[PDB]
Amino acid sequence: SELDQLRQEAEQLKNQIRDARKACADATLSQITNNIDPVGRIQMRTRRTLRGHLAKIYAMHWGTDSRLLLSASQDGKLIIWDSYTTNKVHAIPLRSSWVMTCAYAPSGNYVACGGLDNICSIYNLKTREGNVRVSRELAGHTGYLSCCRFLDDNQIVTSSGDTTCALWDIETGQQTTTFTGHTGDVMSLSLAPDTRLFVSGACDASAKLWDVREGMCRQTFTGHESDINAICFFPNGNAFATGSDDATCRLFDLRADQELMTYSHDNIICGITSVSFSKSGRLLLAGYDDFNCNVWDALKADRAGVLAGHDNRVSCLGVTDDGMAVATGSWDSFLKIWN
Amino acid sequence: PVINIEDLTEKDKLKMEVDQLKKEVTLERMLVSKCCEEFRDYVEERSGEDPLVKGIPEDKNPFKE
Amino acid sequence: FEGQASHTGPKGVINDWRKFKLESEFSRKMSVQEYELIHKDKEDENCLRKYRRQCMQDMHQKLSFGPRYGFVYELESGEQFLETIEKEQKITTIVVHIYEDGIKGCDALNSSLICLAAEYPMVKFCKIKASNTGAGDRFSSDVLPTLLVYKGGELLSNFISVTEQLAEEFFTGDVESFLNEYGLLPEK
Ligand SMILES: C/C=C(\C)CC/C=C(\C)CCC=C(C)C
Repeated sequence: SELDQLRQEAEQLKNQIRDARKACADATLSQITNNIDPVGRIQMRTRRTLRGHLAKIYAMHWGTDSRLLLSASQDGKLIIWDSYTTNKVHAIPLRSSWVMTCAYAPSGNYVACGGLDNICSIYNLKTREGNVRVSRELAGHTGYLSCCRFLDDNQIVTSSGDTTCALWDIETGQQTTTFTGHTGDVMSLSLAPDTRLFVSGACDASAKLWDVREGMCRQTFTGHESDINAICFFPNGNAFATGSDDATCRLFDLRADQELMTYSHDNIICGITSVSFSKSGRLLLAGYDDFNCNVWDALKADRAGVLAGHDNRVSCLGVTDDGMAVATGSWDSFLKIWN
Repeated sequence: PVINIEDLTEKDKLKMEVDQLKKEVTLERMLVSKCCEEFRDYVEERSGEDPLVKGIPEDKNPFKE
Repeated sequence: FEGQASHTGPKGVINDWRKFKLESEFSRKMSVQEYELIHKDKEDENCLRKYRRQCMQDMHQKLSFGPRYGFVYELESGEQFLETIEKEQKITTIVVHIYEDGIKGCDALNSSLICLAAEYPMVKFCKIKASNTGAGDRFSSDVLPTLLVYKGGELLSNFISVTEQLAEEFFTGDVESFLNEYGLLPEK
């Protein structure tokens, strides 16, 4: 029980881990791609404008169909839009205006959200008795709900400011598995394409990969010197991108257990809060704290373009599963579709 | 697994930490260069079809005028 | 801004909540006291409305930079081009129009820009003949009319043959719409 010895062993273990990584850190991604011609200047255009919210958009999430999308706003309303016709499919009054995230079930049957209320509310979209009040309210986290992603109609994972992540059984409202490990507020989480694993970023400058079925942490990635605000899984599931306060996006590979590339530039000083890959994973779009968005070239580590021409109006963003569009939310209540 | 955070002690937190670390030390780590090669290959194979990179012809753009 | 995220995502929500309860009334971001407060304070809907409204206005106001221009400035040499994009406030959007008299669109664009510049005095509109850029033979007739948009030394967008993506007979409003659909123009 001697703490000194325990925390000492921890340090030596961490030391052993860093060296192992260094032994494998023989080259950077940029070198491997120094022969790959840069992508053409990415200049996306606004196609659709979603008008409805009465306040700052906090989060948004695309549906599997790459058409219907959800958007949580400061106005205390969750709206399901039809990106194609800018029409509002569902309008859902929330009990709080402070919503940090909003998930969309891969079946389109359910939608979820959470925030400073510390609860992950779930709503039923397809029903004779349509739901706008609530189906379930997953209460348990002793901290704000930062992020949540559906696994199916009955299971959903949620990250929280209480330093924990957790898998819930919607039908019971009970916390099936609790993922403990981070030493600070978990800011984001992202499911692997096969949903058997998922990674999470926290205010401890570390991203952790967890095995949903086993309920334990597989690997812990480090590199950022500040809180990791956003995290997004790569399409092939062998890696993921992170965004933190130190104004750098990092690409971590599972097998390598370390960062393959870092994305930054001397002019960039704002912390990154949103990160999303394109369909091919060639572009790493990053939304910064200054409401700007940079389209990075995942391969060459250089920025391929600017999303929204630096109009200081990007609070959140997300890419469609078919990679046909990027949706952005803003402090002025409007959302835009780009491609 | 089904752990309630606020109830853990400084000790068993470090215990779970060292346990996790021990497990992490035994990780079969792949060479960075190798991983980068595979990453590049995957991307390159699909980059040419990526709508956001190549652009979407107005003809097939779901978000018409 | 500068530093820790406090405008977007979870942290944005946290800070917004704080400002709300301040205007009307490390590893961890929120204090236990603040947590208890959320689970104890009954937020007045009216104050919520006023807050949401005021917040958007504050941003609207912080992004609205004073009218400093109003005319389409002519760049004689490529040097004047480099100097204008570098020696300029990072918050000021610069729209340069590389042109050549007599070329389809070049003239029409210039005309539209005259009024667009008056409509957006916060944006610096500049024009320069391809022959005056001195960039070898990169800005040619097959590229003209080219419209470059800079901001804080960063090249936001480079539009080749901009007019080909506008109506046969366009006006100021058309260029306005086009640039708005790219988030390249500030607000009025
Ligand atoms: C046509 C323009 C508006 C109705 C207001 C501006 C809309 C937005 C700012 C949506 C947020 C998207 C951006 C990245 C700009």
